[PDB]
Amino acid sequence: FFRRRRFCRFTAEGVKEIDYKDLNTLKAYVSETGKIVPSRITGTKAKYQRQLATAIKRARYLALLPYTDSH
Amino acid sequence: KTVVDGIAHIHASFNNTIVTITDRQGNALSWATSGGSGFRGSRKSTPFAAQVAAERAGQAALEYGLKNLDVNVKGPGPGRESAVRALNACGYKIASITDVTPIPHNGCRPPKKRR
Amino acid sequence: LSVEEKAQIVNEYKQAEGDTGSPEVQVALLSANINKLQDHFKANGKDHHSRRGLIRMVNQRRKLLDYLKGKDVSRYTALIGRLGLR
Amino acid sequence: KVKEEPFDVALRRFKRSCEKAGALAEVRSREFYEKPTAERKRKAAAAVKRHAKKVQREQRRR
Amino acid sequence: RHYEIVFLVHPDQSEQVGGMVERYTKAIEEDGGKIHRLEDWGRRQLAYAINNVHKAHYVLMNVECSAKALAELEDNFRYNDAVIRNLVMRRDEAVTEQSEMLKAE
RNA sequence: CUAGAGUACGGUAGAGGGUGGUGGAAUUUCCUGUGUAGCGGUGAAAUGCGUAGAUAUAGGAAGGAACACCAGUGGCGAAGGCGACCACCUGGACUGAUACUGACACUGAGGUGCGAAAGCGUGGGGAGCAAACAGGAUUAGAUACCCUGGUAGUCCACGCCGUAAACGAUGUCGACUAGCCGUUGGGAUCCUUGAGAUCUUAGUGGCGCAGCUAACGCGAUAAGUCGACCGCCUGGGGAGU
Repeated sequence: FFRRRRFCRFTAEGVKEIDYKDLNTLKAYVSETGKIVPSRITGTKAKYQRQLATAIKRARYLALLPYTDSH
Repeated sequence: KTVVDGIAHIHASFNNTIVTITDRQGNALSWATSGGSGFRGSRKSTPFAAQVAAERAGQAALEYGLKNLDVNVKGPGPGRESAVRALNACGYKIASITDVTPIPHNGCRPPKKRR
Repeated sequence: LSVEEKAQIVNEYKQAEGDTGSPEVQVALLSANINKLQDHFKANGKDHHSRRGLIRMVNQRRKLLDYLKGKDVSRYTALIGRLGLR
Repeated sequence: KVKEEPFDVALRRFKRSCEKAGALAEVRSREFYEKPTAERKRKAAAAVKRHAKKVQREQRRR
Repeated sequence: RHYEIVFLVHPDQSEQVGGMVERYTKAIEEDGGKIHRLEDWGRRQLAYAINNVHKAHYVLMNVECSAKALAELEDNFRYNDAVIRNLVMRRDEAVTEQSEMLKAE
């Protein structure tokens, strides 16, 4: 039920407009290499999974998160 | 000439395997290939021949010392992990093992499909 | 079209009603919106998917006029001349 | 990336960490270009093999 | 309206950045745009190399200006060597202060 | 007169368009260091590339196009189509409350538009890929498959052409007819902690009863029961000539 509670990581709270600033949240959703996790592993609702993917791609642009283990 | 804590580069295609011992500066010390060990064909692509060429690079590296190695594995082909087990057989302290793999995000388009 | 630009028109061509349903309200709102877009389509020439929306509003405007002519004539020419159409 | 302690442990921590990350099946699909219709066959046949697997397992779940 | 301009400067210009704040925001006040936050996150290490540096100095700023002051800071960041990246945003809302540097410490 | 249809008001979701800008990984060409005998390719080889210092390996520069992971029977668009991030203009759909107009509707011969890709015209631009072509191999023979090279083209601006297995092989619109399991988005009611509950619309999938069907099979997204208008069929070749 670990994939069930992470659906409530955004829906149980009123944190609907997520930001690209809380890196302590976003590092839970990024794998060890750098690529972004699926949504059948976290089990988050697909409204927020689309909203989660934008905050990664903006934080990646501002060099707050890497791409690969190369750089 | 004396250098220590070198870096081992391993390049593994579908038909050949090239092993090179370098420094942190990226300078050649000893290179050894699967074709130079005398296989040349269907025997060339085997993971056994990636052990013969691996230790032979590990014998001209003791000219300069190099008691510590840092391994970068690169390539899709077989013998990708068999070459690492043929490194400390010569008696080398392997510190860490690291995948380096060229993966284009979109990249140029590859050649066409065989028939 | 903005919100207060809608409210400027409903105040003007009201039929002493306070009501937005009559054809003299509906024809006026469309005609002010066609004239706004004509400089969007002089910069953007190859905007075809938005060209398709403008022809919906033009054909909607010639249907409300014939409903208006199909009822009265006095209300018709007092609206054609006040906007300059046909 | 795998650091180091015997050596056989760090091998199996590396053979598995590469596969659990990926970048080995993706390399194998870079050697012939698929036209986007043939990439719509993977999208078609794999969706059938997942929705039929949710129902054939229910026969085992009887 | 209601922009969220975020831009980072060179690590060697982080001393001079205090005058760089008001030099930009005074021209916004000429337009008629109030500023609702101005945060300075400080000197941090990047995730990768941007023109072969590794430190930066992040400047968070939220501006509510009209279409002319947006045309100002769009051009001034391009005509600088201190600023090395920027990002103009848009939200359709207002701005409260003190987001995360309390929590980032 | 307000049940069709349309307007005004909140509110969400989206690879829906157009105009600029900016990224990171990878490929190639070039420069420079180290270093020295092969690399590359294949059922196996050969053509090719190499000490006139290649592959490898490190540093640097230039340039071109595509946009991993998220990504899904998932979305949007009238259809073709549409996936990097931001600004910029810009179309329509959903959902709720409420007032107004009071049948203002449907379909559409002719006519008007938007039309994948290959191709054509003038100008740009040239990373990879690659018809035509060249060489090697296989082969009684091999123009072919396989291998090493390689040009128009693919890319951009402007204009043209109008066809495709342009496919759901199913014209658009409206009304009734047992169920169950999914899923996108949106309100509800509800004990409240929910991994909640049930109901209702707008989509999109898997089974299924009546019913229809030559059979296969469809089955509230009908090929079921019925209406309104349009297009089209009449043995095979000859011939969409």
